[PDB]
Amino acid sequence: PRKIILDCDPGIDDAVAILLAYGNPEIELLAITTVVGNQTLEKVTRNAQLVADVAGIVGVPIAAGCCKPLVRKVRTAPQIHGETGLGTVSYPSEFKTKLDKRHAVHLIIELIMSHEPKSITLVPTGGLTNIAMAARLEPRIVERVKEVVLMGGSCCIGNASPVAEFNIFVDPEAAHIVFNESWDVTMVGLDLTSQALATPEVLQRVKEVRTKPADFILKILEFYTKVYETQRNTYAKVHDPCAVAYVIDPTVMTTNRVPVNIELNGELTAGMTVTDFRYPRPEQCHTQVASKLDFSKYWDLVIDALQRIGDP
Amino acid sequence: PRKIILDCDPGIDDAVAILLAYGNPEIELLAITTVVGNQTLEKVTRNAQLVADVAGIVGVPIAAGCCKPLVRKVRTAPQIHGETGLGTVSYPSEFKTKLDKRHAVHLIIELIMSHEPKSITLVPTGGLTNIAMAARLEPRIVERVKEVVLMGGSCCIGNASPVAEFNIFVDPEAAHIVFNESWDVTMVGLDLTSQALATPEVLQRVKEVRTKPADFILKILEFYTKVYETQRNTYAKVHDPCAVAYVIDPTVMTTNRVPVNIELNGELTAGMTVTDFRYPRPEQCHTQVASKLDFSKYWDLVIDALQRIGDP
Amino acid sequence: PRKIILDCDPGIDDAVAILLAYGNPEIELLAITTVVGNQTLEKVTRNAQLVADVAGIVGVPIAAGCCKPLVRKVRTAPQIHGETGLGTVSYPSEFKTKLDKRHAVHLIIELIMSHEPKSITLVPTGGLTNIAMAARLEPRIVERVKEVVLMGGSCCIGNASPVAEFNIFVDPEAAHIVFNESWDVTMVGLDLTSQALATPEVLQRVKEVRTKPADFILKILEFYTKVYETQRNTYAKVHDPCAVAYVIDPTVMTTNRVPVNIELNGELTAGMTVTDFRYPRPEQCHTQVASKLDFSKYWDLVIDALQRIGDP
Amino acid sequence: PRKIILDCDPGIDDAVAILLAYGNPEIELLAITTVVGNQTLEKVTRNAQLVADVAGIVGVPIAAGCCKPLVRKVRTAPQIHGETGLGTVSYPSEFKTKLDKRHAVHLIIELIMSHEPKSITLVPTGGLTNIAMAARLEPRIVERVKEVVLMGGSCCIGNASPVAEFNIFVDPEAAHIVFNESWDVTMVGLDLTSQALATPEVLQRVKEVRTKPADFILKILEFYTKVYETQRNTYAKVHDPCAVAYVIDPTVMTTNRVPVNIELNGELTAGMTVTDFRYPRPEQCHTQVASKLDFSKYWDLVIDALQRIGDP
Ligand SMILES: OC[C@H]1O[C@@H](O)[C@H](O)[C@@H]1O
Ligand SMILES: OC[C@H]1O[C@@H](O)[C@H](O)[C@@H]1O
Ligand SMILES: OC[C@H]1O[C@@H](O)[C@H](O)[C@@H]1O
Ligand SMILES: OC[C@H]1O[C@@H](O)[C@H](O)[C@@H]1O
Ligand SMILES: [Ca+2]
Ligand SMILES: [Ca+2]
Ligand SMILES: [Ca+2]
Ligand SMILES: [Ca+2]
Repeated sequence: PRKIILDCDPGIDDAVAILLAYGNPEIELLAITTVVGNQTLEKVTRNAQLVADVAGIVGVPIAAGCCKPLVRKVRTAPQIHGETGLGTVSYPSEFKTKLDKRHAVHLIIELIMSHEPKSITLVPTGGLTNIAMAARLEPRIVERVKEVVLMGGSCCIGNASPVAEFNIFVDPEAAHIVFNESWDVTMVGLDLTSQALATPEVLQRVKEVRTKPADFILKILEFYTKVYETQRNTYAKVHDPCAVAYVIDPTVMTTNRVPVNIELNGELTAGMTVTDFRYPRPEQCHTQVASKLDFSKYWDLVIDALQRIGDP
Repeated sequence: PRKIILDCDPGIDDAVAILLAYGNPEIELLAITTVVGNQTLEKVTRNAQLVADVAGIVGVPIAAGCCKPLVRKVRTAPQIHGETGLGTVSYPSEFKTKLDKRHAVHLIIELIMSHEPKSITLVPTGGLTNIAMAARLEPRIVERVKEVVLMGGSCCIGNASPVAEFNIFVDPEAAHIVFNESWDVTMVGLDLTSQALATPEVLQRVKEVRTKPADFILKILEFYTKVYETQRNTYAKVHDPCAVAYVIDPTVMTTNRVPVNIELNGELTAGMTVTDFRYPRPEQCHTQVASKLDFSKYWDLVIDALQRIGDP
Repeated sequence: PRKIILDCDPGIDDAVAILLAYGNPEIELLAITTVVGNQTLEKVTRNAQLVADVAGIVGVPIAAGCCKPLVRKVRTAPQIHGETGLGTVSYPSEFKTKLDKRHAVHLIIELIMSHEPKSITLVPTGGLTNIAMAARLEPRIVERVKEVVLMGGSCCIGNASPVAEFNIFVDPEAAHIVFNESWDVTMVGLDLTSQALATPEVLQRVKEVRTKPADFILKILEFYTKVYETQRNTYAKVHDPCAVAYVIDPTVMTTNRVPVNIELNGELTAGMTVTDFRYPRPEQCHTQVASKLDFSKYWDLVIDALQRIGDP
Repeated sequence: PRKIILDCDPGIDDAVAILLAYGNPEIELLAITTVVGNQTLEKVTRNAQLVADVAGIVGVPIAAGCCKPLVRKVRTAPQIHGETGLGTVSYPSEFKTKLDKRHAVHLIIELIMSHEPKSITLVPTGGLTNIAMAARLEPRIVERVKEVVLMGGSCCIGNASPVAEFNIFVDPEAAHIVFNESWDVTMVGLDLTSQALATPEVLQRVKEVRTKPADFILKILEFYTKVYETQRNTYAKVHDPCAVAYVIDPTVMTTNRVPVNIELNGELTAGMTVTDFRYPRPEQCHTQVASKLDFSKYWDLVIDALQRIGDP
């Protein structure tokens, strides 16, 4: 199995990504680390604990990371994930899954420096603040990581701005750090995740798993669906598990190696992932961008993970 | 017929656009105005005169405009259009078509203020310097123009930069002026013109027109083809007549009304046409962007214009 | 005498500059051209006509120029010059001084191309829009002008922003055009004009000229004084005649030749005149920046001009 | 005495600042932390060890921090501090002063969280990378610090660029983090430190201390002098001890409370400390900028520290 660290900001689709990573046997989930983004750090961390309580995730540390972007002001997304960050779910008075005492940045560094070289894939699905901080605090992690597979970016059409995707937009400086390090980066951007639609058939399949964790996922996906239908005129785009799915089986999506850099100073374009598709593409390009999704394979992976989790 | 002013920087595809505008009976070509861009102003103006000499264009003033962009340094494209701006053609010792004494900006203003309101379409196919200058020198032209239909811009993939198209890139400030005036603007960008391919069948049809102007077009298109095949790994994209074709018959391409603005200060993205496709689109949007080309109709229009010009 | 074109946006200190240029025998005032800035173009043009009516200026064309900056939105300064642009003065039902039929940009070009080379100094005391437009529409004026002496800019402390001075701030693109042309430019910036204080002794000297034009100047300077005392905690800074004064007698101020460029894209610094005082200064630098004012000589020039105008 | 952490990049004037902090009895020097800047991190850290060996500094941890700026590329200053970072001094085969095992960022956080609140002043005299990293990794340090007194910035004239000072220029993002946190910041910028001249009388006083550490300081100051005389046409500006001197005795310099922010995106002005001196100044402004130096008091403090260190 592939060892990963899942760095996230749950977040309704982050929650699905946690359960895909936990339920799929090709993934060894070493840690869930949280970052400010969809909601404040306090809220997304509580949300990660709720997901772990729901699915019975034991032995996987949950560590809270950065509560602010590197440079820019905090921006949250309650219009998409709700004031709580998980729609209309309710919370227990106390969580079974306790928080790790280590800052996420410290846990990321410790895991990378103590595991064998080239064995851990970083899977960020929120802003890149923790990843950037870790890379600058312990530069030896950059060559030691297997690769980075992140949900974020967009070649053309944004969501947080006309041209920028939310995870990059909320911390462009951190994204610039990650994309300009020498490690291999796979950008699973909106071009790809716009295809990860929670169609009625998908929601029906989740309902038919017939477990409490699947009921939980269906509940938050039904909230997420109403927001996307109302605010965006589409079915809900379940972005973040696409990054975990690539690690499970890269044939779940096509990719193209192209140069990618992060715009920091544009008036209209700050937070854009600027991609260069012009001919010729440079050789030994360390960045690749995802393009076409195997829709059936993707949702089969999500459903299979929910089936394997069962009713803990 | 629709009256137009064709503002251009010939330029191999500009030359095709001149002949489409001249040969098609739905266009009343009022003037050919030139601007620095593909080559220096002196060269592109001589090239416009050569095209007029080749096709026997009489009674249409050719006026030279701005020799520098508004703010940024002159950038030419000899790697695409040759050191002369028209590939390997030869020039007569003297042109039959003489240059108008008026600066292009003055001719544009004079034509718009003397013709009936809402009767003239501006068709820019180079940098937007002359159009911007005219709008600022005589602001009354903005409401008097029928509309602006320009070749330029790109929603996603650029040519002059990863994300910017040449005509916008060479004078972003002038583009910002044009796109932020109240007149209707149709942006016939690279998304559209990347489909205007000079395939072998197209070049064969040009050869079979069997006229000296068609031979001229075939010659410059064969140069243009070798440059695109070598530098870009595609057939040649014959961009500029797409803007004239829209004026002839808007059903030759689909369009979408979306907000468009011009990035001026990005490190990576200066010169980008930033388009906002997010839902919901604003009402009464004064900009629209072209999307899908009717390939057969487009090339039929070009071939028909060459047939109608005949051998003058 | 030195021929000048005074390009301005009256504007209380512009009005003083008009009368200094008109009254001083070392200046041959060829034209008053107006630009949007302190107020709308309509208002500052009416204000120029009022100044000409008050002082009996005959045979000097007043031509209205650009009503918008090149790229950025119109910004006016009614908090400094009043809703009318001249404080609380009243206007006649009809002006004696009629407006020239030519756009200011056309008049500037015509004057420069018809007078002997190197004989006319351009003296801008508003935004640089007209000057930039003229330079781009007829590039031959750049080498034909004697030099440009402008009121604008600041090495350190701004007024319109922390670091930018108003005339540059309201059209940074036009300033960038002017400062990057090859002509000699003298920047009479806030470092200098902050010393041009209308102290009680100065206002007393204006009162003692005992003419109707001096009464007019005293009236607008008393408004200007109340605004500066209230909003800025200083006496009024009478900036614009400093540029005319340099043309009369360059020993009225010290200058330093240093590179100067215009910031266009900074979030905080757009509109800054970026000056490079670091050692070593380049040779044959075409820009110089004013530093120390001969306070007594400056106000003696203003008072002498008012005395020479007398009561027309 | 005032507890400080001296964060620095020795650096010839940093070396003087270390000895002022060590020798003056009003300072309790808790740590010397190093950052990339004047030279690579490896070199400036070795240089800090050499200074500690020369002056016999025991019981003060030296901890190496960040080897790269947050976002931008490494920039060093061998033209000012030499290829080694300390001019032409020689190095022992082994240092007596050993390096702390903790990263500087970890040591800064540990010291602030373990000492009483509001007892430690941070004194950065290099790029602000470590300070910014510490503030983001443990946000509780921001309210716990007494204040930040840094050498960096400039109101008007820069050194690394026309308008930017080196320490801000080499990591503008880190500076933006520091200046936009709620802690009190005193900016001891070039306006102030340009007055800290190593005149012949100053160098003579250093020579007359007649100790090996003073000989060391004289040697590096003589190199520093030759660089400033040759490259800058001034005596050497000994910047960094000015920040320590303010902590010893704030009356050694005047200050003004004014808003200060950091320009990140300007083409010409990135790295500028943008100061707002316009009237009125906001109340309870958390930033102040140094202005006039008590030259005699400043150099008396430096000489007295060298005398107190003696010959260890
Ligand atoms: O732009 C998509 C990203 O933004 C969030 O709303 C989602 O969790 C996802 O990571
Ligand atoms: O980017 C396409 C544009 O650039 C030029 O090379 C062509 O003439 C066309 O107008
Ligand atoms: O910044 C000074 C400039 O701004 C205007 O208010 C004055 O007329 C002057 O030209
Ligand atoms: O700009 C002055 C700063 O730059 C360095 O050269 C000095 O050590 C000082 O900290
Ligand atoms: Ca997420
Ligand atoms: Ca063209
Ligand atoms: Ca003015
Ligand atoms: Ca230093």
